[PDB]
Amino acid sequence: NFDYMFKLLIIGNSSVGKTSFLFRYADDTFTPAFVSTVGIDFKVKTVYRHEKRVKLQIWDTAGLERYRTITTAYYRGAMGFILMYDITNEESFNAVQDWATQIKTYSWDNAQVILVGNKCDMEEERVVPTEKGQLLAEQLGFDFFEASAKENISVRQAFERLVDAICDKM
Amino acid sequence: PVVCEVVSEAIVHAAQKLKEYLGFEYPPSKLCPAANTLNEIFLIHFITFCQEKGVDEWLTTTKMTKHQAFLFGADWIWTFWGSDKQIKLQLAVQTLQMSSPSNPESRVEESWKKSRFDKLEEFCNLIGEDCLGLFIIFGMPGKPKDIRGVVLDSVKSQMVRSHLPGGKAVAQFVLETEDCVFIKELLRNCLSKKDGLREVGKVYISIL
Ligand SMILES: Nc1nc2c(ncn2[C@@H]2O[C@H](COP(=O)(O)OP(=O)(O)OP(=O)(O)O)[C@@H](O)[C@H]2O)c(=O)[nH]1
Ligand SMILES: [Mg+2]
Repeated sequence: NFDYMFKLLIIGNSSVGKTSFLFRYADDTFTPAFVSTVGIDFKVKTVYRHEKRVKLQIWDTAGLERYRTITTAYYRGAMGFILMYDITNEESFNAVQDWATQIKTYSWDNAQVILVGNKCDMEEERVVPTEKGQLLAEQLGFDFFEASAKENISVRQAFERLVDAICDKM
Repeated sequence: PVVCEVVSEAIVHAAQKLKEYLGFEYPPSKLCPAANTLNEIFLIHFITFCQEKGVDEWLTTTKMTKHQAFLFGADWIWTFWGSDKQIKLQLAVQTLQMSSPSNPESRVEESWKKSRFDKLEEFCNLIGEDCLGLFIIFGMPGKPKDIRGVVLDSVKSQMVRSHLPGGKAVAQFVLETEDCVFIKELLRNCLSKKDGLREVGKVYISIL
């Protein structure tokens, strides 16, 4: 069995890398084909932190407004959020404040949030500077990471930081 | 609206291909093919029919994962895209085997003790107005090679008279009902006037 179980959700605009993020973290793999998530899905990963066995039930939400209702229903009981934008896509970063207030509206169960700018391997196509993400995260009270699901940069660090934040609030 | 006619032909083709495997039992046992095997056979034939007709540009077939099937009460989802690049319709299709009578749970450990019927109804409510639940019955008691369809709203309407649980309501609806609407007659309201569906009334949907 296990000693803790944490519900984590991954939210953000479509084509931002939420599924790619989850698959990199879980299976240590990546595929460039874009298969958009229909509604929601989830994967279970077991980790060992603070000499304790922690199970993570990680939900991959859909980014399209069409599913924004159904996805919101699954914010229930969530303890952590990975709010993702794409550093290639400015619309995704502009949507961050809306996503954060959506977290506040639909769970606010003392849920810890991590802000992540994915696709940081795509420096040639970056439109959101790192400083902007740092500033918005500092304002909202989130920790911040720029990551790449393609190259496996700061994926494990993001998840571990979320888990650490959840553990400390106890 | 070409997509309606081509998808209806695809449905009838897939059901006719699937009829071969319906009514099969292992030599000593009463066991039939697994529900997932039947669903995948039907889906493979359907998708191969939508290919070679060039309509996959306006239609997406998404097979639910085991987790998605358990959560959504759906076995797959047909999304119909319009002339533009916008979603116009979504059919959440759940299959049943009524030749022989339980949902196996995932490793969820946080709660989820509802029927597939209630889960499908909640999924379609959450998705929105343009999402309709559709049951497809592979085989009935007697005629094990009979493939029929029932719109979820028809069962819901019959439930205001029967006052019995939704799964038993679908079972009662697939029997007790002789009026039929052909699958091409249905789905003619693909990209417009979603009132035609969900107001199909006391009637089952015939494939062959
Ligand atoms: N270069 C690069 N490409 C990425 C990265 N992460 C994802 N992609 C690509 O970007 C696209 C987005 O992938 P997804 O993970 O499916 O996006 P999503 O957030 O799941 O989108 P929805 O399921 O609709 O909500 C895919 O084509 C990936 O191949 C990344 O870190 N670097
Ligand atoms: Mg996805």
